[PDB]
Parts: sequence; C-alpha cells; structure tokens
Amino acid sequence: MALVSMRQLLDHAAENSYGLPAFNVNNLEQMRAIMEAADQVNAPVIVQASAGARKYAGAPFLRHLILAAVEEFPHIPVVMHQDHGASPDVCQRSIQLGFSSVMMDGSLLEDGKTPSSYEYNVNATRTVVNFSHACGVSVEGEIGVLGNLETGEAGEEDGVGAAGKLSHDQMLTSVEDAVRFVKDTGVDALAIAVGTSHGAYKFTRPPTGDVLRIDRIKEIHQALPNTHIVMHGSSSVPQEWLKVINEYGGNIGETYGVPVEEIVEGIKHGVRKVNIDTDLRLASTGAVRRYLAENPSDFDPRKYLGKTIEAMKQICLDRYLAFGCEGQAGKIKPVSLEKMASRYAKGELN
Amino acid sequence: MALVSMRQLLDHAAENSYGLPAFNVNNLEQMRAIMEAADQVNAPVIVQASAGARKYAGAPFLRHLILAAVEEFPHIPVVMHQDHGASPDVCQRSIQLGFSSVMMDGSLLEDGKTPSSYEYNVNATRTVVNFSHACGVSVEGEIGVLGNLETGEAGEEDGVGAAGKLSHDQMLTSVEDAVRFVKDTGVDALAIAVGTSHGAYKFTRPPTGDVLRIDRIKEIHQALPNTHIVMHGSSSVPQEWLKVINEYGGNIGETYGVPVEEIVEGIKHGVRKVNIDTDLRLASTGAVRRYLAENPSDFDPRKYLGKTIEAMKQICLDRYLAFGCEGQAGKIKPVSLEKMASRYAKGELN
Repeated sequence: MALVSMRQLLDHAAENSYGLPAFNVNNLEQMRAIMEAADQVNAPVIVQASAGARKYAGAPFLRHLILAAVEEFPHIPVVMHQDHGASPDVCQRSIQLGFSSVMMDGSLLEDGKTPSSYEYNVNATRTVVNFSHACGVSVEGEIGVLGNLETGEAGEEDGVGAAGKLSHDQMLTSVEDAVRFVKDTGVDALAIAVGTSHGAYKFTRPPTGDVLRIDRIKEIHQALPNTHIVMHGSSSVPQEWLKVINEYGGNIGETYGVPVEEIVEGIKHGVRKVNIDTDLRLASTGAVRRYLAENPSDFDPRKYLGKTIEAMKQICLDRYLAFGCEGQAGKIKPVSLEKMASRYAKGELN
Repeated sequence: MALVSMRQLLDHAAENSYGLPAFNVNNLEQMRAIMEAADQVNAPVIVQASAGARKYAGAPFLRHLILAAVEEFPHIPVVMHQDHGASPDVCQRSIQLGFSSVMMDGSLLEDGKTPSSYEYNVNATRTVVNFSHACGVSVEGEIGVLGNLETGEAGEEDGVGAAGKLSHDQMLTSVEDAVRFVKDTGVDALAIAVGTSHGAYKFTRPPTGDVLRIDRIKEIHQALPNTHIVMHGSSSVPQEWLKVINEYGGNIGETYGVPVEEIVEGIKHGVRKVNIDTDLRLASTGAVRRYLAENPSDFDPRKYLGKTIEAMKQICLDRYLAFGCEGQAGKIKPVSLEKMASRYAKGELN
C-alpha cells in the first residue's frame, strides 16, 4: 500500500470535526508506538521527521521504517511529513526520498534560526507549493515566528528555532498576514505562531489566555474558514512523567506545556494538525529510568526499551482519542498522489 | 542491491583464513552500529534475528531494517540469517520474508527446550536444506546441545535453550556425530557444542581448556576439513562494561565469556561464523546507565541511545578486526541467490 497525502487527511479531519496529532519519529520503538496506538483506535497517521532525525537515523532507515509500518498495518493510512524544511532544495530532496508531505518553514532563513522577511517566506513557500503539487505532495508553510510571548525565546526543535530575543509582533501571527500568506502561497496547511515554542520549557506557570493565544486561532479561522491550521510546539508536558523522571535520577524543573483542553478548543476552530515530539521523549525517558532502577540485573535493551514503546503508545492513544480520531481510518479511501496531482492541476484544491 | 548467501561469505572466509561475527539485531540502533562498524573496516556482514526479535520488532520492520542497511551501505555485502529456527515451517516462512540464510536448530524440539534425537534432527535439517538450496538460501544445522559442561545448564537465547540438566555427552559434540550429521544433511554451516552457552553467565571463572573444548573444534576440523563451523554463545562478556553497569545502578555478579583469543584459535580450525548478542546488550546497557547518570536533565532518547550506537559499534569493530575481516568486503563479488540455486543443482557445493 502507498502513502496518503496530508491534504487528504486534513480535508477529512475538517469534514468530520477532528484534528490529528503529528508525531515525530526517530527509530523503531517510536514508530511501533505510533502505529500500535493508531491501529488500536483505528485512527489515521501523520508521522514526521526533522533534519535532525535524518542525521540520527539515516534517510534510508526513516524511509524503510514507514514502509514497514504500512506493510504491518495495511488498513491505517499513513502520511510521511518532512518537518521544518530549511529550503526548497531540502523539500525537493524529501519528495525524492518518498515523503508525501513537506513543510517549507519559510519563517526562518536556511540557517533555521534567523527570522525571514515576508517576501522571502512567500517566495520559498510558493516555490515548494508549485513543485510539490505537481507530484501530489502536500505543503505546510508558516507565517509568524514560534516563541514564548513573555520571554521572547523560541527554544530549539532539533536545531530549529529563532536565535535572539523576538518581538511580540514576530511571535504572534496577525490575522491579515495569515490571509495574505495563504492567498500568496496556496499551502495545504498553515502553521501560525500563538505563543507555543519547542521543547519542555514552554511556560513557567500554567498558560493563561494572554500567553497562549487561542483567541487568535479563532480570529484566523473566522477569516480563513477553509484553511487547515497547524499547531507547532504543542506537547502537553505530562506532569506525571516529569515526576517519574525526577524520582529516578533525572532533574527537570517546574514547567508546563500546552493543555489538551486548549488544543481541543483549537481543533474546534480549524486546527487539524498538532505537532507532538517532547511528550514522547519524556514518556520514553521516564520509562527507561524507572525500569533500570527497578531491574538492576536486567541488561536486555528490549526490556527497558519495550517500556518506552508502551509509554509512548499511551501518549499517542490519549491524543488520538482526545482529538476525535477514533474510527476515522476506516472512513478514508486513500487517493494516490498521482490523483492528487490531477486534482491540483484542475484547480479543485485551491 | 540484493542480499548475499551465507554460504558465499563462509566460503570466502575459509579461502582467506578469517571468520565472521554474526550479530543479532532487534532495532535501528543495533543495525546502525553493525553497519557503521562493517563499513569502517570494509568487512562483510552477517546479521541474524531470532523468533524473539520478530515478536519484538515485527517481521516487516526487521526486513526493512536490512533493506535500509543495504541501501545506505551498497558496497557492504549483507547476509540476513534466521537464528534458532524451531521447525521447517518456521524456516520456510523466513525464506518468504526474504532471509538469505536460515538455521534449522534440530538439536531441540519445536519447543526450543527439549533435546531431540539424532533422527529427528537429521530429518528436520535435511528437509530445510532441500527446500532452501532450491532457492539458493543457506542452511545452518546443529549437532550437540549447547550448555555448560560443569553445570549442565544451557541458558536462554530469546527463549531457546535446553531445559533441565544435560549430560556431558549431550553438551559435547562427538567427532563422528559431526561427520555423520554433515553427510546426512548437507548443511552449509555446522553449529557444534563445545561448552559455550547463551547469555552472560557462561563461566564462573575464566574458562579452561576442560570447560571450553577448543581441542574438540580442532578434532572436528581434522575430520571435516571443508565444513564451516559455527560458534554459538560466543560473546566475550567485556569486563569493562560489567564495571560500568555495576557503577551506574546495575548489578551483575562475577562472570566470564568466551575469550577472543580462543575464538581466534577456533577460526584457525574452521570456525567461520561467531554468534555475538550478549556483548552488544552489555555495551548498550552500560552506555545508557552512564549517560542517564551523568546527564540528569537530558530527556532526548537520541542522546543516550546514540551512546549505545557508539558502544555497540566499538564491540563490532573490535570483533571484525580481531577475526581477520578488515578489507574483505571489497574482495567479494556478490552471487545472486538464483545463481546459488543453480550451483546447488549442479552439485558444485556438495
């Protein structure tokens, strides 16, 4: 079986009033956790990979992890999405490696750290949209710079994130910039900046409506009722796993993530893709620390790494269920990328 | 590029007076460690998987890990070998999944625990040889029951290993039984029992010539000068990694493995395949325990799992170099399995 386009999945999510978690993958245990969770609740899958993931795993290994997933779970539609593409050339290479969706992150320059001009962003993103749609491949773009609205800090997602203190206007997407950007690029999915950031250290206190601007998601959805919105940096940071990490030799200070309740509110207002990485890292590290402490004579990696599969799988299950994904995989009839390309050429997805 | 047969690699090892380590694989980090080591020293690769590995990783994932390895390292010939096949049906399924070599472990019944009769063993093994050679697939068989000659205990390799106390005669392959078994089966590789066993707890003291019968390998090689011998249970158990595990929250008592020096002596007398699993598990667990202790705030699995890649890679490098494998990959012109099947049919590999 083949991969599905992200545009098909996000269209179905909007039609049926749900939103999909998009999980980062780096190795076998992470891929098994994602697929086993999706299979259990019969949910569609978006799996994504960063440039850091390619460096760690190797491009052939990432490609073949997804091919194995589709073979073992043939009834589960799978998108393979390239996160934080630094340039059109990067996105073109990802298409050649078999990705069905790419993010051209034109909100930063090719260094993945310097905020870009509007014109640079549109030029790079429009370029990727044109050559991706010719192949049926979906494109996510970003307008606004991810970062914390109180501190001006973005954090780092596998080396990607603004360097230096950001201004309020940089980190909060204006409604009209979102409108102009969609008109100018034709992206399939729009990442916006509303106060989330990469990593575990998103908020020093439980986020308020002033620092996590769900109200701005509502405003953008009112202006762009048909645009699928992407929430980056939207791990919830499970306090129960922070507790386990701190109990078994780790040290993570008091910090909070994006609450599931607020993500669900975003889904009611057009969020169809919710990027989650840090939560799986925290669940994995808590599970390994606890197993090693409780089983000092066990040296089979499958024993403690098996605990990371189960811990990550429970995160994924929780998110699929809370975001409305149960049973939706059985409703989707996959469209080939060649057919998607034909639909783009006819203007049916404008 | 395709997989190579194990018979081709073992023939080349005998022609050039070296022996190959055969590493068990269960996930991405293990596969990368093996391939990066082999690429660094330009050595051929035997990677093997147990039934326990299939249960843990999934058969499509194991298959695609090997496909990714061949794609990223196209100049490194790779065998994918099914370890401890419990029945002809299991070995047939492994061929269907794309293995280029299988072990029919007829020394135990299908439960993987009850020692078999000679006739059962020959019947199962001959059956697998006939249908494997018709496809060009290599076959390893075993005569003699693995286990410790002083204690009568075999240990467990992913659930495989004799149950109950074994007799001296069961655990030490006689020369004439090896001769009869090769004549009766036509295997490509012969596993024998000379005092090794699965796992870390092979010997309570550094092994002597009485408990690790390298002299019997010499005797069997004198009787069967053209038979490629397989040493199971031949991890060395690195004392430096035991020290690290014990320093960082683990507890492994005093125990010893098979010394590299004795394995090299075996290679001089016909050992061409040396099975190693436990050493990679020990290197992995020591590396993760140390990293977690030294970096309490780090929760990115790639950081501590990356240390397992490097630790396992160093084991593999050490073994490839010590066993004579450096540079040998560049000398091998791969033969397709279809051509191997033709050679078998013409009697050229009898």
